[PDB]
Amino acid sequence: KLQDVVNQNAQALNTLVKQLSSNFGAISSVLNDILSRLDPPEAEVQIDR
Amino acid sequence: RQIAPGQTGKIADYNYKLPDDFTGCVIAWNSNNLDNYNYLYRLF
Repeated sequence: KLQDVVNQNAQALNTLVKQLSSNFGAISSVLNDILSRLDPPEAEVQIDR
Repeated sequence: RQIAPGQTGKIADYNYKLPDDFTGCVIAWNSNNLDNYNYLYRLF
C-alpha cells in the first residue's frame, strides 16, 4: 500500500512533466521556439493551443 | 494588404501599425484620377 501510494504520486508527477514535451497541435512543444520562430500575432494562436 | 492586424511589410513595420486587437474598419479606393512623386513612405 505505501509503495503503491509513493508510486502513484511519482507516476502523476512524471506524467505531468512529460506533458510539457507534447505538442497539443502547436508548431513546437518548446514554448521558446514559438516565441522566436513566429511573429506574436501568428504565434499567439499556437501558444493559445 | 499591409493595413490590417497581424501583417508585415515596410508600412506595417516602420510607418503605421494597427493593434493586434484593432476594433474597426479599413476603407480604400484608387486615387490615380486625382494623383507626381509627392507621396513618401519610410524604408529605414
